[PDB]
Amino acid sequence: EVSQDLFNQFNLFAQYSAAAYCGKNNDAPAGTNITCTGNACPEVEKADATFLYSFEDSGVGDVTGFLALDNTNKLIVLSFRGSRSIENWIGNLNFDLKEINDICSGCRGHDGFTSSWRSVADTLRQKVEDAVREHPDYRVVFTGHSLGGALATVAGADLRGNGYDIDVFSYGAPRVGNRAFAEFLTVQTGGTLYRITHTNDIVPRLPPREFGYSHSSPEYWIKSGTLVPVTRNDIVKIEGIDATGGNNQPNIPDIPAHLWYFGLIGTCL
Amino acid sequence: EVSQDLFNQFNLFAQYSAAAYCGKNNDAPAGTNITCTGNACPEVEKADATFLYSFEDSGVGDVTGFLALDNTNKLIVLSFRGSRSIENWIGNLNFDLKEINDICSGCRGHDGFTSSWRSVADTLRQKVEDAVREHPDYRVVFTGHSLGGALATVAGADLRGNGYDIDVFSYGAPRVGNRAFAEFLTVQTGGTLYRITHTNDIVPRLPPREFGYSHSSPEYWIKSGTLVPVTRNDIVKIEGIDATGGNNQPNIPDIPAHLWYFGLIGTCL
Ligand SMILES: O=C(O)CCCCCCCCCCCCCCCO
Ligand SMILES: O=C(O)CCCCCCCCCCCCCCCO
Repeated sequence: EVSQDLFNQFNLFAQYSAAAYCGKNNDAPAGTNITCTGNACPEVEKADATFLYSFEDSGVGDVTGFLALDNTNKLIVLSFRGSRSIENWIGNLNFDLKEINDICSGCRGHDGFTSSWRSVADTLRQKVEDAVREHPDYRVVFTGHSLGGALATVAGADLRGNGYDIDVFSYGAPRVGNRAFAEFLTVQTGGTLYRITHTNDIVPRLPPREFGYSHSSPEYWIKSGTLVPVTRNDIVKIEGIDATGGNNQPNIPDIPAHLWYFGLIGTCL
Repeated sequence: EVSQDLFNQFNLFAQYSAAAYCGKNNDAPAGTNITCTGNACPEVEKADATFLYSFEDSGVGDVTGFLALDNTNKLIVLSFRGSRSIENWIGNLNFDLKEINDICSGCRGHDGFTSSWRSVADTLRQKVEDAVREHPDYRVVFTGHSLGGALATVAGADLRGNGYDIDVFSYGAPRVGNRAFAEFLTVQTGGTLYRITHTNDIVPRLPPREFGYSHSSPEYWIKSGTLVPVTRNDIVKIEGIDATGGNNQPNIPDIPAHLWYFGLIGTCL
């Protein structure tokens, strides 16, 4: 249902996303090999990849993640890490929008994600800029799981059209803002967004449509169960703003589903 | 390296042992279906399987677990929970031995595992007897992960030779006593102990040999990595008390490895 290649790409960014949680970063000097505990990120481990800059609890958002250089794959990787405790993060998730004309006109994004990104937008733009300067040939990728996937998405929309493509690969991300904004993300050039989801994962169903939120298209939806390995025939491309039939179906959502994207993610053995 | 039938049984009781941590409520009334959060136990869900008795913080050692009827697979299963926090359990772990001539001539066993079991033995022996009566054709199986594996193993050594075979399936169990006990467990009749280990899991390496502890023979050792699905080709039987070159190797040991036996175990998504 997707190609081998694009699968491998989904697999690799799910691990950079998992490494945001299970990596040895911070108290990590720049230039360090990236490794994870608990077999969280073996594809990232097999590559020649190293931190370019680590951040922890940065800004009003208390944002955490890392910029990586991968010379094996010729990436620059911005990987945001979701919440340290997802269930609490879901419980306290506030649904307020706020205006974001900076990125698109008439676009409203989750005030909270957009606020948190804003607060670190300058620093991280610079670092990504440095890294694009040093390696002009490298693909720039932003990625993340859960609240991480949200950040990568907001950051990515914010920083496109500035000379380099930015590809975004998000895993179980929540909705990030209103319909205008969903439309922006569906068509905005200068990068592709790959919005990945799994079975009845709860996180992509928040905030709810009823509070003003809409989902960009397309959606890449993993059919295979929680703790079950994913094959190419287990991922289905679902076209259409707010399409139903992928993750957005009328059943009871699930938190374990959220923690299984190709492998264990958002928690560390 | 092991038969398919045998690989099916390991997988199954690895799920019953995981159910001891993830199966929904220990206030579950007698006779209710067995289910788990997070896809921890789908081979158990798929069977007609029900609780016979549920215990929690029972006796002086706070033992937790259940007895179960599996009308599909024709089993009575006593499954013991390991520790709710393994990492502390490891570090708080005392190495004192105690005489156990009650079960075994010249046998010394771990003091807490041994007292814990003694202290709930009479109750649970009852409960199992009642079941053998009712389903005389059913295989009795005791099982357990981590501390729970050690409990199943002590219970198994202690309640054999009373008419009905006890098979025992232990997953990441530490050492349970001295050389003598090790030999008893290797040759005792009235059932088979199946002592499963995974890669470089630390729990089967504790207490140390240098503390007077020995492991029964054989061992079944899963060589596939953490988070890797297991096939019957990934398990190796190692013969000989204290054999090395299965889990008992001099390399650096690991905790994530202890939480992956056929699938997630010892922790609940
Ligand atoms: O609506 C909002 O603004 C967000 C509400 C949810 C708050 C719940 C707290 C969750 C606790 C976990 C803290 C880890 C966050 C790390 C962020 C890394 O980018
Ligand atoms: O040497 C000993 O006596 C054992 C030492 C380890 C003590 C750590 C306490 C365990 C805390 C978590 C509670 C789970 C125990 C439940 C046992 C179920 O069979």
